[PDB]
Amino acid sequence: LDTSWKEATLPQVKAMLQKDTGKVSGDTVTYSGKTVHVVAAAVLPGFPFPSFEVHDKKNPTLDIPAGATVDVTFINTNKGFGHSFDITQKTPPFAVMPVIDPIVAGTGFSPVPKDGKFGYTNFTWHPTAGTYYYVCQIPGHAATGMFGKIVVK
Ligand SMILES: [Cu+]
Repeated sequence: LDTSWKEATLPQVKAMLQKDTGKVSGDTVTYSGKTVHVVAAAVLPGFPFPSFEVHDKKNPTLDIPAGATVDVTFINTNKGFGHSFDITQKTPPFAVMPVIDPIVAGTGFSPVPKDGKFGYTNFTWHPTAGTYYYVCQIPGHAATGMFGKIVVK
């Protein structure tokens, strides 16, 4: 799993959030092109706890074109918790301690926000067609809704 983290101040976080290359429609974000950029964040201020936000939507379904290189940036903006962003083919409902192995691509637990900064990381993914789920591994978070669906077709 990806366990390399960097630190960003709030203006940087806001700059990164804007680089998500998807197009929104309802609660679905559709990507296109050879290399797509997904920028996900754990609980942006004002959004429900616990949840992921992508392109300013709460836990949206991501539609990725088969064959595309997926560059994912995950930022933890939630004070007090070190959420994770992990892709699995296991489906909901998720248990308190969810069984999601094998994890196809993902992040380890992120550092908690500190000293006016937020931890973030980048990882690459080359999916095969089919449906996946992005989830947080902190006990009880996926069970309470911190997960979204990904359709690679
Ligand atoms: Cu979480």
